[PDB]
Amino acid sequence: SDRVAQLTIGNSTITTQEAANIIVGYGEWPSYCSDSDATAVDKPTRPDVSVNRFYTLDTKLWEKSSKGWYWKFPDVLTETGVFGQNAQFHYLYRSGFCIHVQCNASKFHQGALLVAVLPEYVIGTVAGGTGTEDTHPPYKQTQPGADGFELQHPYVLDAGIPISQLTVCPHQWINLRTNNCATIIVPYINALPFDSALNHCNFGLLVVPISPLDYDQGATPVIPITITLAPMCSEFAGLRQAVTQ
Amino acid sequence: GDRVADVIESSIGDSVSRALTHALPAPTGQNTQVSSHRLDTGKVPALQAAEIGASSNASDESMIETRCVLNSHSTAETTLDSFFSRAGLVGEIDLPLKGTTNPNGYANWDIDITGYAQMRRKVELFTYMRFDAEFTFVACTPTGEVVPQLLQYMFVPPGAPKPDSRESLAWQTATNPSVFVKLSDPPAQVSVPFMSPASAYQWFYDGYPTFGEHKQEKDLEYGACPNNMMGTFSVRTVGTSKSKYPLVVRIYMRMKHVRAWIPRPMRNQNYLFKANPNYAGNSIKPTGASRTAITTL
Amino acid sequence: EIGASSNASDESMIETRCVLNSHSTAETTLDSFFSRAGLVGEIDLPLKGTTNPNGYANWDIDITGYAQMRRKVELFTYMRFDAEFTFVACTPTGEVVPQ
Amino acid sequence: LLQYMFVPPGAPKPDSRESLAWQTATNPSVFVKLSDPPAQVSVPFMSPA
Amino acid sequence: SHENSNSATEGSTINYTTINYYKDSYAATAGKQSLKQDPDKFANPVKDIFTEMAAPLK
Amino acid sequence: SHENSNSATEGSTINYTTINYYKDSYAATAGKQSLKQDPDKFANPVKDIFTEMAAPLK
Amino acid sequence: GFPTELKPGTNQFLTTDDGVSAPILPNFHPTPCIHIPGEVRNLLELCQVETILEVNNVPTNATSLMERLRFPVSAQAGKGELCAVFRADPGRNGPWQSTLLGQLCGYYTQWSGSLEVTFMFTGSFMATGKMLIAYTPPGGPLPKDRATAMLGTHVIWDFGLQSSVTLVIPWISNTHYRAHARDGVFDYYTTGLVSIWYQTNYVVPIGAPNTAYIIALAAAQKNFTMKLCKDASDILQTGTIQ
Amino acid sequence: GFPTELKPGTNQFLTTDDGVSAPILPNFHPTPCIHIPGEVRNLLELCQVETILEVNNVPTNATSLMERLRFPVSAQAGKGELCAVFRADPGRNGPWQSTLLGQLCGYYTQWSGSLEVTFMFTGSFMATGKMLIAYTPPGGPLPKDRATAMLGTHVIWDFGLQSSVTLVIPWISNTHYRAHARDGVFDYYTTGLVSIWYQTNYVVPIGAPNTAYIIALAAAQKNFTMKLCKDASDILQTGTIQ
Amino acid sequence: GFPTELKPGTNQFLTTDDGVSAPILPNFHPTPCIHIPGEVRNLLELCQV
Amino acid sequence: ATAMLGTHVIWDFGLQSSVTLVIPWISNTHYRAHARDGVFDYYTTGLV
Ligand SMILES: C[C@H](CCOc1ccc(I)cc1)CCN1CCN(c2ccncc2)C1=O
Ligand SMILES: C[C@H](CCOc1ccc(I)cc1)CCN1CCN(c2ccncc2)C1=O
Ligand code: NA
Ligand code: NA
Ligand code: NA
Ligand code: NA
Ligand code: NA
Ligand code: NA
Repeated sequence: SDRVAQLTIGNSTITTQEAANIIVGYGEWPSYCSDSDATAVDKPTRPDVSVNRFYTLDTKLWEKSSKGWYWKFPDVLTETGVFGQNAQFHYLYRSGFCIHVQCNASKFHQGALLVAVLPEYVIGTVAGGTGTEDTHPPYKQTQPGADGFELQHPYVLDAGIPISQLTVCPHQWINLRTNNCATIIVPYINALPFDSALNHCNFGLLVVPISPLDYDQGATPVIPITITLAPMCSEFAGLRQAVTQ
Repeated sequence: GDRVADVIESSIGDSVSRALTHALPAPTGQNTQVSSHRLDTGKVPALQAAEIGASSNASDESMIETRCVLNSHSTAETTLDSFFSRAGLVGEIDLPLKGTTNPNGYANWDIDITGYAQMRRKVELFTYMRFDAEFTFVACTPTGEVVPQLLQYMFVPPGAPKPDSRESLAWQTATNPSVFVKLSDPPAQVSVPFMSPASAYQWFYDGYPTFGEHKQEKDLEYGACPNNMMGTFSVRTVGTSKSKYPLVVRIYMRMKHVRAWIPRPMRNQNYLFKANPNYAGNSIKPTGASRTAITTL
Repeated sequence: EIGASSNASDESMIETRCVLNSHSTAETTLDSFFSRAGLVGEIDLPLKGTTNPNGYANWDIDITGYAQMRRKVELFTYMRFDAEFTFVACTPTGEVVPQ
Repeated sequence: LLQYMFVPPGAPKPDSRESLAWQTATNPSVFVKLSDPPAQVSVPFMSPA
Repeated sequence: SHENSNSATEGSTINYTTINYYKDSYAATAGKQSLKQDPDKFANPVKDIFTEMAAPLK
Repeated sequence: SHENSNSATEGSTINYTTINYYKDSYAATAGKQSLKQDPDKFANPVKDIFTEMAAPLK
Repeated sequence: GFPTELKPGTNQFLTTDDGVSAPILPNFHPTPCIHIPGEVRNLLELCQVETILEVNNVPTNATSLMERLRFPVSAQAGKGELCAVFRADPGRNGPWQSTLLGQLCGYYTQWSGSLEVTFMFTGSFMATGKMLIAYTPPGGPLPKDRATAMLGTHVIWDFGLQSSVTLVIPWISNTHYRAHARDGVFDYYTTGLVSIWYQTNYVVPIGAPNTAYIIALAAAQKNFTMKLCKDASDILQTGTIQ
Repeated sequence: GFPTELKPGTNQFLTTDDGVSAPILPNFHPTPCIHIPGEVRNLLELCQVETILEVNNVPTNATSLMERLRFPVSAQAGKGELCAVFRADPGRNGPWQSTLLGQLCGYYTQWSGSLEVTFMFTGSFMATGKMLIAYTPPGGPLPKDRATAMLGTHVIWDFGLQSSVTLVIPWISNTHYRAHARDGVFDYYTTGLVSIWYQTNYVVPIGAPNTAYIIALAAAQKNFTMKLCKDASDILQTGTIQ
Repeated sequence: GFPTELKPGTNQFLTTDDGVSAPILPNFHPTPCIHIPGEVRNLLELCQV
Repeated sequence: ATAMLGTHVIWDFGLQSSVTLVIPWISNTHYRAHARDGVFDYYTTGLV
């Protein structure tokens, strides 16, 4: 009754029989930009169903030694379906997201993944080890696209901050003995009403195993983790030719 | 006009962001109510499901027999203004006589407060912050001595000409705000408004400032957001000749009328650079003290 | 040719949305623009010199010797106003002496 | 010019004239010259008792 | 007073009681903020709220 | 106050809200000006005004 | 006396401080103010007045300076050829520096609003033609061809009795205000690009010039405002003005 | 002029003085504030959010840091063996330093209120067990055995569909507020000890891991408040930050 | 500014002067005062013992 | 990734042994005739 659930949006429907409720980040639902917060004057385009639907972009394999991964939004979708096109043809973009991380196992497996959403997830580098070299993360590390990227030092979230406090952000846990998915709804988060879907990543999705995956020899060893997400209340403006970056 | 049903009944355009929580008044800590033994089935406050993502709702009253306690402890000292409205060092500007830095009697300081750990760690607890501020300028020689020297501080907003010398024409300051004061006077002090083009400054910007390819040589710009760059603060000794004394200017900032959004984990590795969260990889230390065994203090 | 600026607006050239503009026009009023103290004169009183080595000096009240201020006021042909004058004195190194 | 700073129990005590603790971001500090009149401030009742 | 409304908090859900002498409100003191709080925004942002007495996973 | 009227703006279409301590008004602050504007004076000083919709040369 | 206590700021001189100062001439009454035409109350009033935009800002020798005030059009080869281009950034070095809007803009750190450029064709009466004037919002690189330019905000101008056409550069920004844009991280505040193409062709009969010019006039819309007063980038003085 | 008289304090600069200072930009209006999710009004709001408590704070090499976030349980010999222990002092060096509560706590000299620690079992679904989690108020030395621990405030946790259990560390002090406790005379403000014992045993069938981990999440109750603002004990900077 | 004029006494520190001084800890609330036996209000109370 | 761009359902095994995929009527014509290889593939419904 809180364990079962169906998420239908657009022409896509998701089901789960082992859920742990739903989290609505910062207590508020995605909403379209009001006429008072807005500043751009052109009439926006709100594709609706063609872009606000569930997209299943990537699958990683959870292992006894995995460190964790992260994806940046809306970077992950900028090259997929009608959403991608609108994000490319338009200068301005804004939307919310419904994130559904999937991972099932057996009643004999164990482990716990922390699934969180961290706004303005700026990545740092190890500074050449000694901290004397002022290195910087490459485009492929800041905006990893759909394949996401693996954390080098999860304890500090590759940014000099404790993962132990990441729970201060909208999150859920995927404890195998309890559930097989996490569901987080996120509203538009920025200090501006609209922004570039290309140059700015509003937040990052983190999937990190805090309690190591384990099982005995003989149990299915391939435990996938799939990422499905749906934009919500997508709005675009400032039309012109398509641009990938 | 709209005729097809799906259009009439759509929610496309709702600008009213539905909120699930509302703020209540809490001037004091919650009181404790009396409670007694409960030997029930079905009822189970102690049992939780952290997976959901919420903190425990279990209270003192439901876990043990409690007495009544009228809590009058105030929550006033933990408000944003109470926490941040305390002047702290955010800049130091040297004006030496014989030196390698500013031996010309003037100096330009980029307005960035991330060069000092104490202040920096506090503000980085939040992603976005909107506030006004009170700046105080303490000047003296390097020994802390006070000398009869007249100085001019000038705010050079982005786009205004940065003085290139002690005799620059820009010191005419016809439009820029300037402050003339002696080292003998008390510290200069002024109020600054919230000047960003954005609704709030942000200590973290996960993106690039421009479009195009982001090749190696341009990665210095990852995380740079012009909305946080308020301009330059220039200082000079007021004269066409070099000053007879070496000077030091300490800049203190005290925020006021503060608003913050999106809390984040707090820095646990030493800071290295102003512009980024880079940390020393060979020296990743735990967040705190450690011990020999989990079963011993 | 008529001599007037275009009357064409955003609404009539493209499909626009509604935007409630609350941006203020206060900082562009005349007082906001001009009521900022700027340098308009420098008077030297040197000891051993070619100019005023007599301990006194006469300055003709004319503020057109300084570009910044001058260019601002010359945007208008006629101007009527009151003014606040501030006199900053010191030695050439910027030192303060009991004089 | 002098700097007086109140270091409550648990705050880092400066170990030198150049200590980082003098950044005084949260502790209350008073900057004053020996030439100024005596510094003066009001202190509340701070005990846990 | 009859001053400008340039304070960074102009129009906040929490009203302030401040002091000022200039025509620009942002020059005012920090004053006293209002003591409201909303822990649930961060500590319990769940859609279908669950009781204390009941078991969280129904 | 009961002072002289020596301000350079005495009798202006835009009223001011100022502060003063002396008997001569011109010593007062700059205060706040009134926010009126008349762009047409410079941007459209035509005798027979022409509509936007219509063609300017009828 | 009454107990007071001096606070920091004491004795300082802030050039923008709006305070009270003692009057030098007590009981002095100024000369009455008669009526004078053209009183201006707000700089914004001046920003709505069109001035000549030097789109053709290439000639530099004294004798050819007047050529910056106008660019040409002429019979082409019907391949939707490019006529001219320029950035729409009003407070940026370039064509806009010739306008009063651009200069006044230099006295403010941030601006916000829609801009407008009116193009007046000064060819002969017998000359006809259609042009495509486009505005490419941020992120869009200089359109390689007309087809690409046509994908953004644009106007198709037809020569006729009405010598002019107005291109509106609607306010399309992410931030409520833009600061003066320039090469570097501040290109974040760039407004975009304006390109002019031949939609049809400059056609003329026997007896009329094969080349005519266009004069561009620019100004701001009524939603334009500026803020955070600052000194202009230029100081028109080398040595001392005597 | 009006008769005044300067009092002590004149000219001093108190960093916490809340006074008025002259505005540098007259008539300047800030950019309007749009709606932004997650506004926080009081640090106490953050103290009620659970963060990971590093009960297992022993590993120090970089490659094993993530192991501090969780401690283990496993099949025993049914002798009510001890699983783990830690001080409940929130503002004391130790496990609490990993929590946001502990860090925010460092910015205040005194605190008051009940704390709570929620333990989440991450073993397999087929694993069962009962644990005894006890809180020993001041004066009680580290319980030598379960029987001794059981004499104080405690909870008996049963593994099941509900993965977690919450131990409440009720406010039991002599003083209304406690200052940060540490070795020495300041141990006067110590909160106490938390010990975890096996009530029954970690039982598992054939085919499931003999070792599973527990993740501890801590935060404060709604009667928690802090006072007497102070600088944190750490300053994350060695030399100058460039 | 407002016309003032300093009088003798300016800058002096009188140990018995009962004036106002800036608070070091804004918005700080002291620990509540519980009931304690034997409160004395005036030294004269002690003189009668 | 390509399949996911159309109408779909994500099925989770559990107490409920079954899941229902709906093949909504998405045609250009009001009716479809029996589709087969050739010009009559015009009436094809699609792929699952
Ligand atoms: C309060 C300062 C602006 C101070 O502006 C003035 C202006 C004039 C004067 I006189 C004194 C100070 C802005 C501080 N901020 C805004 C955000 N920011 C920043 C720095 C580094 N990385 C991200 C943001 C940052 O350093
Ligand atoms: C505000 C000054 C008058 C200042 O008068 C005093 C009088 C007494 C004192 I003590 C200080 C200043 C007049 C400035 N103006 C009026 C117009 N003007 C001028 C200069 C050059 N060419 C045309 C006009 C010019 O320089
Ligand atoms: Na005066
Ligand atoms: Na004065
Ligand atoms: Na007198
Ligand atoms: Na001041
Ligand atoms: Na006296
Ligand atoms: Na005082």
